[PDB]
Amino acid sequence: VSYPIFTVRWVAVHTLAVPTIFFLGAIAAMQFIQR
Amino acid sequence: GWFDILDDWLKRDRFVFVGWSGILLFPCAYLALGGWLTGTTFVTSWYTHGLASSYLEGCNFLTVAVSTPANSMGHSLLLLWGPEAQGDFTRWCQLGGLWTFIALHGAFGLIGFMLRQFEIARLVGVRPYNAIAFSAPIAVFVSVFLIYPLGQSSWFFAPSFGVAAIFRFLLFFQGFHNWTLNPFHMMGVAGVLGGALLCAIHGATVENTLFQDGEGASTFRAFNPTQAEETYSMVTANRFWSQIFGIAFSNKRWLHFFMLFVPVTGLWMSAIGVVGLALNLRSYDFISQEIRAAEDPEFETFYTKNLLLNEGIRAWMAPQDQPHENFVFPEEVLPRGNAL
Amino acid sequence: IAQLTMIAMIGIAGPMIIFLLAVRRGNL
Amino acid sequence: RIPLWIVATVAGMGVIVIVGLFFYGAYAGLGSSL
Amino acid sequence: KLPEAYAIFDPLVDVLPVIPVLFFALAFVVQAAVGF
Amino acid sequence: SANLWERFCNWVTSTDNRLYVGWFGVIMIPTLLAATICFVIAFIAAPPVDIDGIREPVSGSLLYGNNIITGAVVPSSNAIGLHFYPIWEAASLDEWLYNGGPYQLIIFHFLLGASCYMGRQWELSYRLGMRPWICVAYSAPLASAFAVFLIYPIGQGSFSDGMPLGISGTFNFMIVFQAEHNILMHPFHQLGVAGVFGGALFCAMHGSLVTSSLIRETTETESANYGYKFGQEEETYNIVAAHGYFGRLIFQYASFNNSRSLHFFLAAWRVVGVWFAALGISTMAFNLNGFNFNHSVIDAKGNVINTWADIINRANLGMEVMHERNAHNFPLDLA
Amino acid sequence: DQESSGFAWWAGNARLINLSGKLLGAHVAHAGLIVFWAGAMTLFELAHFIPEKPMYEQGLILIPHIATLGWGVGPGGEVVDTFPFFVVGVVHLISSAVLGFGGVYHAIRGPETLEEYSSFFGYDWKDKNKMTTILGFHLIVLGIGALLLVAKAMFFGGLYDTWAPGGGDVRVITNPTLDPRVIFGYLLKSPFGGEGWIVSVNNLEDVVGGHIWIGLICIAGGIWHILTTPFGWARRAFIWSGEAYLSYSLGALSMMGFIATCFVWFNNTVYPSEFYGPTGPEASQAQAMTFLIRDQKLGANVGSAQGPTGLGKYLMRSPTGEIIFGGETMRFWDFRGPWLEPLRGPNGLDLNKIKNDIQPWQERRAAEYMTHAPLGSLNSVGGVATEINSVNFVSPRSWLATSHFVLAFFFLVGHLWHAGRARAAAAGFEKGIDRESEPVLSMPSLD
Amino acid sequence: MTILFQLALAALVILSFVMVIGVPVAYASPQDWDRSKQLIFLGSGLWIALVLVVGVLNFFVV
Amino acid sequence: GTTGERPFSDIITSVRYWVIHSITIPALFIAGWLFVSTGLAYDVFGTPRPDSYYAQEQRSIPLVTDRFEAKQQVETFLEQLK
Ligand SMILES: CCCCCCCCCCCCCCCCCC(=O)OC[C@H](CO[C@@H]1O[C@H](CO[C@H]2O[C@H](CO)[C@H](O)[C@H](O)[C@H]2O)[C@H](O)[C@H](O)[C@H]1O)OC(=O)CCCCCCCCCCCCCCCCC
Ligand code: CLA
Ligand code: CLA
Ligand code: CLA
Ligand code: CLA
Ligand code: CLA
Ligand SMILES: C=Cc1c(C)c2cc3nc(c4c5[nH]c(cc6nc(cc1[nH]2)C(C)=C6CC)c(C)c5C(=O)[C@@H]4C(=O)OC)[C@@H](CCC(=O)OC/C=C(\C)CCC[C@@H](C)CCC[C@@H](C)CCCC(C)C)[C@H]3C
Ligand SMILES: CCCCCCCCCCCCCCCC(=O)O[C@H](COC(=O)CCCCCCCCCCCC)CO[C@@H]1O[C@@H](CO)[C@H](O)[C@H](O)[C@@H]1O
Ligand SMILES: CC1=C(/C=C/C(C)=C\C=C/C(C)=C/C=C/C=C(C)/C=C/C=C(C)/C=C/C2=C(C)CCCC2(C)C)C(C)(C)CCC1
Ligand SMILES: CC1=C(/C=C/C(C)=C\C=C/C(C)=C/C=C/C=C(C)/C=C\C=C(C)\C=C\C2=C(C)CCCC2(C)C)C(C)(C)CCC1
Ligand SMILES: CC1=C(\C=C/C(C)=C\C=C/C(C)=C/C=C/C=C(C)/C=C/C=C(C)/C=C/C2=C(C)CCCC2(C)C)C(C)(C)CCC1
Ligand SMILES: [Fe+2]
Repeated sequence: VSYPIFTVRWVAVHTLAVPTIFFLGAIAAMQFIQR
Repeated sequence: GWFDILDDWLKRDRFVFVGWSGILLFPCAYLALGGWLTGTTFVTSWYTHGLASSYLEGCNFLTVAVSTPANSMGHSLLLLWGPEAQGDFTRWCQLGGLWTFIALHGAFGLIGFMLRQFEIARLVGVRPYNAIAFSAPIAVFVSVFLIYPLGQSSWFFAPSFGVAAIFRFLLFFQGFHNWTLNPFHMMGVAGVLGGALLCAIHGATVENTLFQDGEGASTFRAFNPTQAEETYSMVTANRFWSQIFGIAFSNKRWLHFFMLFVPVTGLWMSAIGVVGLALNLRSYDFISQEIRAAEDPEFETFYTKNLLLNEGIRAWMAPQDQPHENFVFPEEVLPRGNAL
Repeated sequence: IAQLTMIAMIGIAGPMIIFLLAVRRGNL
Repeated sequence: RIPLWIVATVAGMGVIVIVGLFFYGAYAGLGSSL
Repeated sequence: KLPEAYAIFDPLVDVLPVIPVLFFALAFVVQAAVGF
Repeated sequence: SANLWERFCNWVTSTDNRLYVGWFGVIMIPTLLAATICFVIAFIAAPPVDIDGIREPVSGSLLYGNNIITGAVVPSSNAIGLHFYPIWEAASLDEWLYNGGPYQLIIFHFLLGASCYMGRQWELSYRLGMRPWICVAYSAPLASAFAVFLIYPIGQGSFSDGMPLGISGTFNFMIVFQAEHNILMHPFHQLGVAGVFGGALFCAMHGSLVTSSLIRETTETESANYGYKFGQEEETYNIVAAHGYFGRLIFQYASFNNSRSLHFFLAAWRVVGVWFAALGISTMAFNLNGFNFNHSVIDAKGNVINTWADIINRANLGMEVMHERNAHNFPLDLA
Repeated sequence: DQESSGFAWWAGNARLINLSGKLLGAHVAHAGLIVFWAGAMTLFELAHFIPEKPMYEQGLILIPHIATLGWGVGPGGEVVDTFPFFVVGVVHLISSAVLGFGGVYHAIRGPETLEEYSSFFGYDWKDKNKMTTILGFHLIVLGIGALLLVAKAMFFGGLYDTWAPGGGDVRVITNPTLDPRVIFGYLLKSPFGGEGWIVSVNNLEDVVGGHIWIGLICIAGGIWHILTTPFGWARRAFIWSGEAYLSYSLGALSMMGFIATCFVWFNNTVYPSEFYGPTGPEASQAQAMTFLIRDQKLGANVGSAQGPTGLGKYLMRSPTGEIIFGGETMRFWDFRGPWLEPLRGPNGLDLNKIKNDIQPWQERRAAEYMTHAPLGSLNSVGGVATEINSVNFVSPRSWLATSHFVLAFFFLVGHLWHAGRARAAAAGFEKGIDRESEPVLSMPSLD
Repeated sequence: MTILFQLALAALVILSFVMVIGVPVAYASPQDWDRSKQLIFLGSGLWIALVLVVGVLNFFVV
Repeated sequence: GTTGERPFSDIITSVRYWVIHSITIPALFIAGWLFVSTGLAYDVFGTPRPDSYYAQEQRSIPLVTDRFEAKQQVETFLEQLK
């Protein structure tokens, strides 16, 4: 059929997937903060 | 209607259940996961322990922890908008705060989640019992993250929300509360430990007394999701241990129940025990010995021999663990054996 | 210094055989 | 449409590459001891 | 430090050992493509 | 009869003797019978023991001043360490007594017959004709008991440092360890506390659900537990109405419909973590202690920023220092 | 063999136990990673090896073995030829291709069934003789080099001998051991502290000397089984099934690996310490040695110094041998190494010697071993449990002895699960328990 | 020789990286078991030969 | 049980998933990175940067003394503090 892109299920799976990569990028970034 | 519309909706299936409960479970529980996470990644914990608590500071997985409020606050909920912080998300992030946050928001996540165990349970025509068993942690988390601290001096001495920072929580007890030697805690390990076996055994004991009811090398598929058919001969059971251990778990209602008990119970015995530690009521004591420890300088039990380890754990860590006391121990005062 | 780029190729050498096998056929 | 395995391995390597970065990062990373 | 004339390859010599492992890895990639 | 042993042969393997006693049986059965007997007494009434390398006798008998918790039968002394100190090598019975020879007996014995129980743990799964990946579950256990009584000793060279048989003794063996191995910071023990905690959580989970979807057969006056007879043909629980619940309670697919798989998950989790753990001790047995991040986090000038592990380590020194005061006659606790 | 008519994916390799193995090639397949691994790590090792830095100080697990065989070492444990090491890994590595190049084939394009191509000895497990004869080959096979070593030991260069006169030094084993009492006697030797049945081995004369005895003893077995069929109490006793064969066989490793882990932690002979670290006991004995000197050299009498406990600091007394270093160190009065034996005596450590014949070359080797001790964290920060990050070093012995135990352990777990499932075919209840014909639901109730 | 060698050895590697991906796809796709058979013998002797080449080559630059 | 919410394999294997995302995923990976690089994350959460944990000379710890006039403390520390 045609199941929406804005699913209950989705709101959740997102609140996580957005930060995670936001964080993972933040961290991969720190990996070099010498001095 | 008007209510039932809210009900009707939020109540039916849609994969990730969201219920009357969810309203407090999901929000509190979320923030909570976040609350701990943000700290480990970005928030520092220096202004409370002079200790680094974030990847950003250089800490690792086992290092990162979301501090705990300086002994200057005590038990003040330390509010973001409260007199102490005054909605200054950087200072409020600095005076620790996230703690009371993570802990309080969290404290609900549990309340909330257990409810959910009820909600989904009363809706599916089952016995809530699962929801009950779940007290097991609430009691722990309550006593160990709120009660104990609330009983001591400050939110400070409360758990740490760390990996190692939490290991400190151990030793520190062993060293000061000498918890290790506290009956209540004992049943606490008597249940967890005792239960784990119970788990690992029923799990395997079952697997082996499995009726070959499939064809070949995959007894994992041969099982019927559809209907009633004892998959593990309960008979090949008892007549097994009855002869190998002397005893037979004859019945499955009790077996699959006694497993509910074991843990949950011990946990409580733990939560009680720690409640003790709240008001420094601890099992360090053991007079009968110590009284005779005075004289007979030559009589020695492990108890004492152990108790001594503790006495070292104090003298050395207190100064750096409890910074707000500005302890000072000259080279001499420190207890040590001949050698190191 | 370079070490990294040259490791890259070898690492993706294996899934590439799976790919070159997907397209052609066999194995099954 | 896109084959399922092909998304797993490339998704995986990332975890194995990103995670790998993290281990290097502990040697020169601020948290090293130098 | 390998013989002077090999200077060029410290980079690979560096990786060669990872391979062994790599095999248990691939073993999965295939098993996945072959839907188990 | 052609030979009278013929009957001995079927008896040992009597698939119907109240208590099965296999071929392992014939060794287990007494190895523990002697092991236990020495024990029960050593506790009730046994002299002190010089344990540590010196002549500081540590008392561990109820009749010598022990509460049930302080109780413990002590190890062999750093004097013997690994040499075999059996009851005959000692001159006067009292020598064996003092130099702590019961230990070896008790330890060596159970620590042995234990394994045979592990064998006879499976020997019944053969005479009974049941899949036998059961005896293995038992390993993790026996591994540890073996680890804390046989590896670590061979590791540090003396039975001296092998979890002393007694309540407060363990606590000791422990606190010390942390100090010399930072075990708590060890990746293995983790995976250990991992499962144990898990199993203890799963043990309450799987036990929870079953009783939660138990089924019908009772009044309110009657004991709901009564609704079942040994040798039922169909299970008492309504699995569908269980997964149908638990599955739902967060995710639906992170749940088990495959009873065979689930009961299995219960097996392996506890049993696998416990192994790592059993290996953890056995790992640090030869000094590959837990992690260590002391002074690993520093600022510009080099002024050192304490890691939350530096406290771990602080409380660790407090331990290092005291343990075994008098013997340690040198700077480095190289054992 | 596809899915159905096979096992699940995780039990993949089981469908290869069906018919006649499509590939020996699997076994050969990896029989390569194993040889290739030497090719990589060996290259990798030398790839990081400096000649001055103590071999054990530079995570050298692989390289130290070449040295122990007499290659690239000579006087002291010093490395003169960076070449020989390089050689061996280069070879193996390359050598692996052929091993893999073939296993890789045998598994996909050759006879998916060598049961039929059979002929050449061939395939089928129950076939009681094809198996007696096969192992038979691999028996001449091993003993083959038992001599290979004896050669390196007696005809190509020799081995490294720390005991060897002068001092550690590449030496040629001239006169191996005859007497069977000795070479065999070890097995009958104590298992416990004081005498490990395998481990206890002072010199090479008994090693290479013993190996000889094993080459022939082992060859005599391949020659043997290859020619005959196993007796009837044998058949009667042991289950025969491809699996069951792995089952046994596998638990020879388990045991053996422990025998290694228990060996690499204890011997200074076959593991010189100039290539591996100083052995655990050696350490806490080395400390002793260093401080016995520090004070004696500072002006203390040592021998007659009453220690804190009541025993004596520098010198103490053991029950059987009268004299040894005292501390907590006692546990290791069984330790023997060339760096401490000169200062030995009839009754034990000699006061007269230790007092004046204790030379300098010892205080410095003694101090290296006091420091470099088998103590470190996974972190790899060598030292006490609670040391600052700085000097890091983890003894080859740590890794070696540790690993093998966890593996050898795990294997023992294997010997079980493969015996547990195999002893099961023996009656057929391995698939499960038949719902209408179970031994128990039809048996005299225990009571 | 010192110059020739480095191209000689680096050849052997681009040939093996090749030789590798090769045979795998080969035994896999039997459609050209008949033609690729030779793409497999191509590197082979040239590979073995290329190794024996690095042969007398290495005992010449160091 | 009867389940009917928009399937997963669908989209993880979907052509659109990879096209909307390919570009946006690293947008977060990058976003986080920048958050660290600018060095704002620090000022964001007070978290000091290695360059400034202890003042230059002093050896003591900038510890919050009184829960009510704490805001001041922090400052007066962050103050004299570089
Ligand atoms: C007498 C009857 C006893 C009854 C016991 C029955 C119990 C059932 C058995 C199960 C476990 C107990 C068995 C003990 C075996 C362990 C070995 C041991 O303890 O004996 C100790 C000895 C140590 O040898 C050392 O030998 C040293 C000699 O070396 C020194 O001197 C040498 C020259 O003489 C060299 O110079 C060298 O450099 C120098 O260091 C010293 O003498 C030491 O005192 C001495 O300890 O080890 C060895 O040689 C023996 C090696 C055997 C292989 C064992 C492998 C590892 C053990 C794993 C256990 C498996 C069980 C697991 C079950 C749970 C799940 C798996
Ligand atoms: C670890 C070593 C190892 C080895 C030697 C094998 C070997 C085998 N497995 Mg197997 N397996 C393993 C690990 C291993 N497995 C693991 C860890 C798992 C868990 C996922 C499995 C799960 C599994 C399943 C479910 C099945 C097998 C099967 C098989 C057999 C069929 C092989 C085949 O069809 O390949 C096909 C090869 C391809 C599709 C392409 C792979 C290309 C490889 C062969 C070349 C790589 C070489 C290298 C990269 C470069 C060298 C090139 C050279 C010319 C220089 C074969 C005996 C099958 C069986 O039942 O056999 C009867 C089977 O159904 N395995
Ligand atoms: C016989 C097994 C064995 C043993 C005892 C060692 C031992 C060692 N290796 Mg090593 N290695 C091995 C196999 C082994 N390796 C193989 C097969 C490879 C090819 C992939 C390598 C590739 C390699 C490299 C590149 C390096 C080493 C290095 C080292 C040294 C330091 C490593 C360390 O401290 O990290 C400790 C590592 C861990 C604690 C890993 C954690 C284990 C987790 C993943 C779970 C493991 C569970 C399981 C039971 C154990 C698996 C066994 C192992 C083969 C993986 C140490 C002497 C370092 C060195 O000394 O340089 C000269 C180094 O740079 N190794
Ligand atoms: C490691 C143990 C091992 C064992 C027991 C076997 C056993 C076997 N292999 Mg084999 N193989 C191995 C390793 C092994 N291989 C390795 C490491 C490779 C990598 C290439 C191969 C590559 C290979 C190929 C391509 C073939 C076999 C084949 C065979 C079977 C033929 C038996 C025969 O009569 O050969 C007897 C061989 C000798 C006595 C060696 C003679 C050496 C000289 C005199 C001439 C050999 C040619 C030359 C030296 C180089 C070989 C070129 C190559 C095309 C053969 C036999 C079952 C054949 C097969 O299909 O079996 C069904 C086959 O076509 N193998
Ligand atoms: C390499 C692997 C290998 C494998 C799997 C086998 C397997 C086998 N061999 Mg064998 N063998 C091998 C290598 C191998 N062998 C080698 C390298 C040789 C060189 C000679 C031999 C020489 C050999 C001979 C001469 C014989 C065998 C036999 C056998 C079969 C019976 C063995 C048996 O079950 O022992 C079980 C034995 C026991 C459990 C002994 C228990 C009794 C104890 C108490 C002995 C008493 C100890 C005594 C006091 C001395 C010390 C005791 C203690 C203190 C240490 C079996 C198939 C027999 C067979 O039937 O055909 C060959 C046989 O006669 N083998
Ligand atoms: C895949 C992981 C792995 C890795 C990287 C290693 C690596 C190593 N093992 Mg080893 N091992 C492993 C798994 C591994 N092992 C397992 C699962 C077992 C069974 C428990 C063993 C049992 C074992 C023993 C008994 C010994 C080793 C030894 C070694 C070292 C020398 C290799 C060797 O012996 O070359 C070729 C063989 C030799 C140099 C000596 C042969 C010993 C004689 C022939 C008895 C039989 C050999 C043994 C049983 C075969 C295993 C060889 C190994 C390559 C797997 C090397 C560091 C040796 C060591 O301690 O360092 C020198 C050693 O004595 N291993
Ligand atoms: C070893 C520690 C331990 C962990 C971490 C753990 C974790 C969990 N247990 C659960 C369940 C259970 N545990 C149970 C009994 C037990 N559980 C035990 C021990 C643990 N249980 C022991 C003590 C008993 C043995 C029986 C019962 C049977 C259940 C449930 O059935 C339930 C389940 O079905 O699991 C599948 C899950 C419920 C998820 C949830 O409520 O989220 C929703 C709401 C949450 C969790 C938000 C809470 C936010 C609060 C806690 C903030 C805390 C933030 C910090 C603590 C994070 C710091 C992280 C560190 C690194 C410092 C899961 C969270
Ligand atoms: C095999 C898997 C099977 C199952 C078991 C697997 C067990 C794996 C354990 C690994 C856990 C720790 C990882 C190593 C730590 C490391 O090293 O990475 C650090 C942060 O880690 C991390 O951020 C740990 C990430 C874990 C967060 C999980 C939160 C749960 C929510 C996820 C929701 C997803 C939808 C980053 O480095 C740290 O910080 C750096 C500064 O940038 C320093 O330089 C140091 O490197 C310091 O270590
Ligand atoms: C260069 C060279 C070479 C080559 C080789 C090879 C052959 C390699 C390899 C390779 C490989 C081949 C590697 C690997 C592998 C694999 C992979 C790459 C995989 C994967 C991945 C991933 C990430 C995954 C993931 C996952 C998940 C998600 C979960 C589970 C499943 C899976 C696994 C899928 C050598 C060394 C010979 C030497 C000479 C030259
Ligand atoms: C705090 C805060 C908040 C929120 C928050 C948040 C948003 C958080 C977050 C977040 C998150 C949510 C985080 C996290 C997560 C995740 C992640 C990022 C992860 C991780 C990691 C890692 C590293 C991992 C790894 C791994 C895994 C995953 C598993 C397996 C193994 C491995 C290794 C692969 C609030 C609003 C309340 C308030 C304000 C502030
Ligand atoms: C796992 C498996 C597989 C495969 C494979 C195998 C198993 C094996 C093997 C093997 C192999 C895969 C092998 C091999 C090889 C080869 C090699 C490894 C090579 C080479 C060479 C090299 C590496 C070299 C290099 C060089 C030279 C040439 C000289 C100078 C130096 C240099 C470095 C330049 C699969 C996944 C399919 C499945 C089944 C089983
Ligand atoms: Fe159950």
